[PDB]
Amino acid sequence: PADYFRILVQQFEVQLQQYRQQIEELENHLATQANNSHITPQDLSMAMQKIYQTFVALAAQLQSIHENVKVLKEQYLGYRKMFLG
Amino acid sequence: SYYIDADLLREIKQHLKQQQEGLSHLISIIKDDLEDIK
Amino acid sequence: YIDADLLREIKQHLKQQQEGLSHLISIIKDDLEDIKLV
Repeated sequence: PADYFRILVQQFEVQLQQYRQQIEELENHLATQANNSHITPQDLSMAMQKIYQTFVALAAQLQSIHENVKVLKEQYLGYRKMFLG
Repeated sequence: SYYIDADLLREIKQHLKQQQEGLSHLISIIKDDLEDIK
Repeated sequence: YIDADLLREIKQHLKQQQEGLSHLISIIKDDLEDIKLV
């Protein structure tokens, strides 16, 4: 677990926790009828724009994780050809 | 890469702005908040 | 309220977000699995 790998796993967990909280907050608001009455339509407009900004971040991280696991396989394949044939 | 419908997203925006809130209700929520926080 | 059509719109949008992330996760899982297969 080098720095590059560690910063990603950490930066990836904080966005994961945000997204988790934001969704649950929204689902609960839209869950019951009486619950929606306790928030204005412009609160949704916020929540929506907040969850999306997070989603975009999460999607970016998952994409970069895909890139890392890809070089891992390539290096791993490189070494194998060197020492195993 | 991630596919998400943009037309649907801005459509959600419109519906949110179009819909208006009753001022009398808007104030009841504010009061409730202040109290619920203090 | 809130409007029911705006609810189905929101639900569809959030569902699209999940499908997007899940897809990426699936690609990652494939990568990890193929590593073991080499």
